Amino acid sequence: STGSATTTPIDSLDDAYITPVQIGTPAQTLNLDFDTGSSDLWVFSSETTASEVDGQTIYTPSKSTTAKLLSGATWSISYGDGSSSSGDVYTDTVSVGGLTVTGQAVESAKKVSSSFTEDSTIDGLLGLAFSTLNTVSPTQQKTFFDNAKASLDSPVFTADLGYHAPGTYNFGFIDTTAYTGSITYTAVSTKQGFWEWTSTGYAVGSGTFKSTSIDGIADTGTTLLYLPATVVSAYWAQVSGAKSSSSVGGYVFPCSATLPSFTFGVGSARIVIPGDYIDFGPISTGSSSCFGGIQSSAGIGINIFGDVALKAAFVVFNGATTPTLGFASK
Ligand SMILES: O=C(NC1CCCCC1)N[C@H]1[C@H](O)[C@@H](N2CCCCC2)[C@@H]2OC[C@H]1O2
Repeated sequence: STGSATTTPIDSLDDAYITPVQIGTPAQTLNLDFDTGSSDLWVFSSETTASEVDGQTIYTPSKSTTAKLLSGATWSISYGDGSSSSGDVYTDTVSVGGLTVTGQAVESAKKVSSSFTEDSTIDGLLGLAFSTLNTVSPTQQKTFFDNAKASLDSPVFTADLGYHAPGTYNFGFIDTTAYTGSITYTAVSTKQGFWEWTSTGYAVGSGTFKSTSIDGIADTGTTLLYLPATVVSAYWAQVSGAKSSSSVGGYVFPCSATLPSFTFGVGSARIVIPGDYIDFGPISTGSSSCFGGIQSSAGIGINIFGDVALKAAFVVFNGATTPTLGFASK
């Protein structure tokens, strides 16, 4: 089997991407944020505190004939941005782009933090990191991918995120028309539960490539690219007037600037992030200070190849017995 679903930016900045997901019978379609940096499939629901729901589409398990309470199971998750959610768990049929999993753990939110409530466009998350990070207790649950794996033509999924445009998630096959050149594969460590890999270095604009190992995670659920303070300083030093602002919470730059590209290494290969991909617009409406798409990971504990990096590539998440990650230009 295979599946293929279009993923769509939630706003003009590509802050995140939503992908329609069918849950239950008859199908209830929710727009979920596919996140290769977490491992819970959770949704706004009929059980979510009413004051915490504002415009989201909810899953109502009582209206699904295939829904079954996973008795005693609860979940609770916090994300790096400080947001959180928690609740109880049903199993139900979940389909993505024509690919169906029966008995998928669907984590129903009883509570969500304010950031989720405030974002009407995201109805939940669909985790695609390793199931060892799944928060369901007392019986940890498998991701959608993990459940689908054995049925797939090939035990892979691909992320092809668009710049200011829709893209695609495929399950079970590699679309050889979706990228240019070849796919370079690189080792993954699953020890932290992430698609963790080591970039071979970087360049800023037309500058010389610096060979240096940068360990980090491929994380579709993170908007920006978070890298060591040395690397980020070298990048923003090439933009006149750019500076790190503690009041704003990162590097900002004059909206009148032309940003240089940023290149990262995947083995001997190179992925080039165009300058424009690094512009996240005015810090507040009408401001001439713009927020940078490359930020320091210093206060995080891990480097994060988020959407800014990933959207520049066609990315293969290879879930074979020894997982690996593939990157191609496109
Ligand atoms: O918290 C992170 N990542 C951390 C960011 C800081 C540095 C460490 C990693 N990812 C989350 C993301 O911000 C959320 N958000 C939704 C609305 C706008 C788009 C993003 C979304 O919900 C959970 C997940 O995706």
